[PDB]
Amino acid sequence: MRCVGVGNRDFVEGVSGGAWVDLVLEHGGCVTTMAQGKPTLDFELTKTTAKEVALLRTYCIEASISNITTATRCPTQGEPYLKEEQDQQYICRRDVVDRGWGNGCGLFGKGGVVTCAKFSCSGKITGNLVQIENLEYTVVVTVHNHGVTAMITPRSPSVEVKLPDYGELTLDCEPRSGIDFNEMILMKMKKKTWLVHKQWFLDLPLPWTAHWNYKERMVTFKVPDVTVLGSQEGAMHSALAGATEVDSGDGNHMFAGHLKCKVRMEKLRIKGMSYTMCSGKFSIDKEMAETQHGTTVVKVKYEGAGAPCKVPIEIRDVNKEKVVGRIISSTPLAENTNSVTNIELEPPFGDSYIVIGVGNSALTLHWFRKG
Amino acid sequence: MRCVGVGNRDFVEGVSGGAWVDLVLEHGGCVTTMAQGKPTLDFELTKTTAKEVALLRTYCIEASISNITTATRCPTQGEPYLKEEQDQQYICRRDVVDRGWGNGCGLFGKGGVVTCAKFSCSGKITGNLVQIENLEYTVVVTVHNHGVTAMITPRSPSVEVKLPDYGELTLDCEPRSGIDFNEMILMKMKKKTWLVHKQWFLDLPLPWTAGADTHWNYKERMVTFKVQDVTVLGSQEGAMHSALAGATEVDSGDGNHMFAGHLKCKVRMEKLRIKGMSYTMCSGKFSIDKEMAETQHGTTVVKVKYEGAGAPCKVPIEIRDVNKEKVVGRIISSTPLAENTNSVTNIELEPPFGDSYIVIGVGNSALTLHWFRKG
Amino acid sequence: ELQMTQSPSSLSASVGDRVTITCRASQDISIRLNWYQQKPGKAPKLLIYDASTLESGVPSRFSGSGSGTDFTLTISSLQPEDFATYYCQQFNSYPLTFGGGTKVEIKRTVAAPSVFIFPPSDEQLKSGTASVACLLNNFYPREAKVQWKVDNALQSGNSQESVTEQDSKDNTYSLSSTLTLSKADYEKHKVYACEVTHQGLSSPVTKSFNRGEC
Amino acid sequence: ELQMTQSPSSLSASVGDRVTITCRASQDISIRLNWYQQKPGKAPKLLIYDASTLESGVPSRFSGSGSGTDFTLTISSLQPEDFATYYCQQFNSYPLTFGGGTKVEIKRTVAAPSVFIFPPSDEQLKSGTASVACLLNNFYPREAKVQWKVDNALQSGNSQESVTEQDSKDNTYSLSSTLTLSKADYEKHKVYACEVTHQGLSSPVTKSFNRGE
Amino acid sequence: EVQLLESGPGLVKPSETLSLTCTVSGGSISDFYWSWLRQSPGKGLEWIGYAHSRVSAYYNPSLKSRVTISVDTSKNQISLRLSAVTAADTALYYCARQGTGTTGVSEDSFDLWGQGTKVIVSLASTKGPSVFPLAPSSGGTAALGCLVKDYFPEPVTVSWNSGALTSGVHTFPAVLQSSGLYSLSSVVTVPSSSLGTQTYICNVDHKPSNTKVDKKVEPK
Amino acid sequence: EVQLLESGPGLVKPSETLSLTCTVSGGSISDFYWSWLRQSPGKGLEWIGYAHSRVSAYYNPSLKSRVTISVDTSKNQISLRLSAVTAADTALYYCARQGTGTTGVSEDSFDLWGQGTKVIVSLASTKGPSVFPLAPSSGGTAALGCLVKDYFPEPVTVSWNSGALTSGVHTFPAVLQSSGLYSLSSVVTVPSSSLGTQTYICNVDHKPSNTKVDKKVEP
Ligand SMILES: *[C@@H]1O[C@H](CO)[C@@H](O)[C@H](O)[C@H]1NC(C)=O
Ligand SMILES: *[C@@H]1O[C@H](CO)[C@@H](O)[C@H](O)[C@H]1NC(C)=O
Repeated sequence: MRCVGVGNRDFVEGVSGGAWVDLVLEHGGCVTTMAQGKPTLDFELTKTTAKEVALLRTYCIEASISNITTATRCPTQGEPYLKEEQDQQYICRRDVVDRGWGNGCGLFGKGGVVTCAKFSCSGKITGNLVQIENLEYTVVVTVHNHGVTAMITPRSPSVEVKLPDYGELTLDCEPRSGIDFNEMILMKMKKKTWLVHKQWFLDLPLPWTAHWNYKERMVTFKVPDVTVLGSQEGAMHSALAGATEVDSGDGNHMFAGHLKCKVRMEKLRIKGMSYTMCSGKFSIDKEMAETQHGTTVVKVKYEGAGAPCKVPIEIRDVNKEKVVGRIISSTPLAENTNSVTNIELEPPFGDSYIVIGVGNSALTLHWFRKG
Repeated sequence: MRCVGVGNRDFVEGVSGGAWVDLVLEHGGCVTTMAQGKPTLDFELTKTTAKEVALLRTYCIEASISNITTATRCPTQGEPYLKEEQDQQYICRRDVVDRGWGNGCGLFGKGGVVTCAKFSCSGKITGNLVQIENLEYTVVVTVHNHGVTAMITPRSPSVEVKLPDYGELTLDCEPRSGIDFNEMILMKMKKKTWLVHKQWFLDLPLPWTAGADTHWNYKERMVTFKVQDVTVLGSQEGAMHSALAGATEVDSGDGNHMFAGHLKCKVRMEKLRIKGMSYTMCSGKFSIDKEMAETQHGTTVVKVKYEGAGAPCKVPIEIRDVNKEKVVGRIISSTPLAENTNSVTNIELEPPFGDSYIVIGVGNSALTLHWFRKG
Repeated sequence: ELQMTQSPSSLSASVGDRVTITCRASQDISIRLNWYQQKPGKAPKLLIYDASTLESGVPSRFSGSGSGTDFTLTISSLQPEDFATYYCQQFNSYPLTFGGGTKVEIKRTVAAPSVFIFPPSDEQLKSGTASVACLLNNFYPREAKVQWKVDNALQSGNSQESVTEQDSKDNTYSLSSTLTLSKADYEKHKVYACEVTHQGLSSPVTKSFNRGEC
Repeated sequence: ELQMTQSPSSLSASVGDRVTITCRASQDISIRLNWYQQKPGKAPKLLIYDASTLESGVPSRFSGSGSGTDFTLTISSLQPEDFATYYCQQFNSYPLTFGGGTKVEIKRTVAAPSVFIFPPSDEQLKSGTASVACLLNNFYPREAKVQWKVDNALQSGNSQESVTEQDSKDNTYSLSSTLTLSKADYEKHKVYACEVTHQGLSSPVTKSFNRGE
Repeated sequence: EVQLLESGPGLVKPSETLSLTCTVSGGSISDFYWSWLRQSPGKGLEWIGYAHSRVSAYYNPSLKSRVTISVDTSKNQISLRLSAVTAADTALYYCARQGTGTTGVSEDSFDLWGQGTKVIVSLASTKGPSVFPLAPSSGGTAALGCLVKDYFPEPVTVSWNSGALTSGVHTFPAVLQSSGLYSLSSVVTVPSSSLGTQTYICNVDHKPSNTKVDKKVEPK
Repeated sequence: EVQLLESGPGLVKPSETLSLTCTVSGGSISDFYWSWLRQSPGKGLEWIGYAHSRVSAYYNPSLKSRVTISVDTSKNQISLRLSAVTAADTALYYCARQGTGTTGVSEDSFDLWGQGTKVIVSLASTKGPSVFPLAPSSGGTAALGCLVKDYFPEPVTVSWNSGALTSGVHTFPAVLQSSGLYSLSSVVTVPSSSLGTQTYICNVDHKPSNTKVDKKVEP
């Protein structure tokens, strides 16, 4: 009953004998499977996550200047030297200024100067390498009546999924992504994570780490002064306008692609296939409503004593003679006395009568389908 | 004495009779003027600033989301409405979500939803229109012995500059800028102001205002709506700095104002005079206060102290040959004077290539200095 | 909801006999049932899966029968290796429920218990507690009744019975009942009796002793 | 350090006479000098610029002379309009310094002052202070000496002299000396005298009064 | 061979959370469905629930609210976590391989079973056993024993004449007294002629309290 | 046509900063060099300094450390600002047009002068004048006056018989007393026969204290 209400929904019917169903799973989309002698199931790809990811490079977006030291030298004299020049944490630049009597020198000419400032990074961006081999696909299987979750990885594509009271299925899948992971990088900022190109990330003009390499990308020296580029947080958001975000910070992470699956319904069974037909009265708990795909959903309460039994439902014609409609929910059951059952029906185009129960005590509902 | 020590220095000599000197002034560069019967001066263009600038557009770089209101509606029912939709301060977006029994609706289908959030700007960037007509050029004139400042605008290009004890000059200038102001915009960020293209500023993808009241047009440029959720672009302060890497900044916020261009001037030295032209020649002894040093242009600067009583008088300086017979060098500082007893005087001399003797004083008591110039 | 009831609780049979273990279900479970064998101390062992199919290594004597509600476990010729507790489990509906259990015991000739009464030691009396142990050495069948008498008055509480598993040599059971009384309650009474009721005995035998004698 | 000294401080001359005003400079200032005319209450007026060149509207009688250190201002024929204070200023070196000033006054026949003594009013005595005013109405020249006598003893302090500008009608000056004493000091003495010494008078005239008479 | 080893501790105080581990040796844990089961007299074999490395765990409605079963592939062990533990939870916990059709033997049939871990639920302190002799009274054979009274927890090792005497020895199962401590008795059948000539000593060993009590049985 | 108007206030307490403004009417302020000058007896004409709309201001070394002169083109006025004002700064301040050669007669010659603003430096409070009569004593003409004692600041308007009596009137300049207040006297010469028949009243008007005192003189 999971796919009921979902807009992007696909109905897949099995082979004449059953045993196997070919389906395609993607984020947002819901798949309803139908097979002869097998129960109706609801398949949905909840999450796709990268388990083991190797770190490639870490850039600096937010920085600040600290402890500025200036070393001055008059003409003819040697070049100025500072202890901060050999230290990797400090950024140093060498230049020559016009020195003389006004500057405080005995001789006139270009005098050597060196400025050193401490580089401190507060905001850093992480970039992890992606691989198709390390991708965990979470598929939820729900029966027509919170379901059962299953993990799929290219290493272990086929997984035997157990469904209590309904037996079990063999879920064999194949990951098919239209994006080349060899040319992609999983870049993480604060809480959110994006899927960006490999070259774009490596060509970013910011200081990076395998001590920061290329510190001059954010620190600018003014010959008379040190200036910082500020926070590149907003600068990234503008460039990430076209890039698809994996994790949103809420925990919901998804990758653009399709998961082609071949569900083996060999050992699957319908709960209550041996149940007798309900003899007692039936009453509508909730009025029958039409879905976005033309199918109708109805809630019925059992008033008899023959429980656990099978709900007798038939979609008959205008003159209520021959059955001209099919039931999606495979073999609906009434568990106990005064129990509510959810049923998905497929009425034909035009006038149709839904008969729920047995004999004259049976409930009759009129329905009209447009198109 | 201002141009002394400055690397980018140009020496301009006047006409045979004097009266006028043609010069070019630029930022960083210093100009030294020399004329017969007129004192030696130092010209330098300190600052260039735009006085009257008209506001064109104000963009928002830093924003924050406040008071989020979500209105939900089930299928078959009407579209959701909020009071914030008509209010200009709020950003609203309409969409449809999959509604049913699980969502809390009687019927299945696409249900209308509307999200409204208050837009508040904390960091804003202004862009003013710049033209050649409104530009104030500040020129500093310093005598050889901090000086006198003069303002030049295309409206009033010629300005009569008074130099105390030295008379006065008529400074006629012409502003020559190689940049088209019709295609430029004076953009200001916090305390710093840049000179950017007109089209680049107008094509910026940020919310803007026609005025400058302390309602934003195109609020969606920073606010993004999710499938319910609202996100802000953050602070575009760092984003601008990357784009301003090639653009030249006018004001640094400290006080330095500058524009790329040249200021062609024709200084009229008609009423100019040298201080102490009627002063007698110094009879007393002279001593070097500071040793003679060579500049980047070959010229030599020396400090001398007067020990006599004939003050105020003229310092007798001559740049003679190896055999100290004939004068073979010239003095840059026009008529140097010794104000009082034990007073120090700064003198700029031009010795010739090779051996030369500098004689400071009179008779046998005179100070003699040996100098050699390479090249 | 679904209850698994297996009959009988205990079964007595000789080596070579044909035994029938019945497992009943409250609802239809079709051919979905499993049979298990469990010896004391050891973990259960699967014999018959899918109500009739035999597991690899399980002898031909073991056979599975039944479909729907009533099920059967049959051993054509009983062996000394087969004497263990048998369990039945369902797998048609969740949760997976197991049966009561059927203990298959060795059939032995009816033997009367050798009753012995033990008075509480002086070492125990120093602590403040007195325990009277009553031994019922070697008997068949397991069904035996033990009644305590403080001073001709029947004792309901303070009694704890313990039965040993069927012996490997003589195939008989043993019972040890302990009557726990305080030092003040023990010294208050004289004659302590232990009445034993068993199939092997004609009338209930009573072994007794007097406080501080012989 | 350049000082501008002009001689004389004051000059007495009749209408039609030739006057000579001299301005001296401590250093050589060449032709760089300006002459000014100032009447009491009114702002100064430039007459001669560049040591000799006359300003527009200034009469032909005014003439400028001098170069270097010694300078001269000459009025060929003095007129009643010309009686004002004359100043000289330099413009060769900064700061711009002005001269001492030369007041040109009307030459008049020697006249003796009409001396009057005024006793302090009863209204002033109630406050606690007593002021004795001594009038010297209409006299020439300005040079006059006033001496106070509390009780035949000469008074040095408490005296304040005030002289009016040369009158338009008779061309004479007037002096008013005020002797300020306390109520206790005034009631302690009897005869209050005011001795006046002037060129017009033969011997010093003394106007006196007795306390409460 | 594929083996299942159960890890304790086998003593949890009421209201506290019980934690048990099942190690899978000589076979991959990521392929099979692993289930936990408990056995106690009066309740019998009770299925707690199953857990898989890739598939979500499912539990019995009787324990679902307080039980959590997970599969640790890196450590090759299945962890059982039962919270708000009461006196009714006192059982022998087994870890077994739940069949599917491709794995094991058949769908939902436990083929491979663990050794089993005894879990006792009580606030009772660890006490050494107080051994008292059951002296023989004056047909041809007489009985004598040892009363292993007041000890916690289980088990206890009782032997006669340092393992020499085995014939006639009957070590009765322990009974939980009202005090929360266990009571045990071990009786031996010997001839009447052997009394006086042969000395009888019972060797009682209790490992949780680290006590070895040797008591000699003789008539008063 | 070009006029220079000086604005006060003409009273500043010692240590406080003095502010004076000179308005240029009937001519452009941005063309000429404007200078401030002060006049006081004992110091004479003292040149403070000049200021220009485009060219930097220059001052006298005696006041340079305290004085600041600026040209306001938008308001058409020259502002004079002298800080740490002492008793020696008590002078009549003038604003004049300093010549160049192309503008205002000749180089450094003040052709156009202002009206002048009297500035008095004292902590003294504004007090009304206490008028006392100077009664005539018993040749043919007798003298009588009025003693305008203890008043601050300057000036004072003294007239005889409501402006009717002018001949013989001698209003002496004010003298600054030790108390910080001014003392003035106005004496008139009238015939001896006029005494008793003609009534003499002096009309003393002091605008800063808004007082008009009329005192009758009689022996
Ligand atoms: C840098 O400057 C800060 C601020 O004065 C001071 O606290 C710190 O000790 C300095 N660090 C070094 C390494 O000099
Ligand atoms: C926005 O939220 C604040 C804080 O709760 C509240 O005080 C204010 O009334 C709200 N303003 C509007 C316009 O809804």
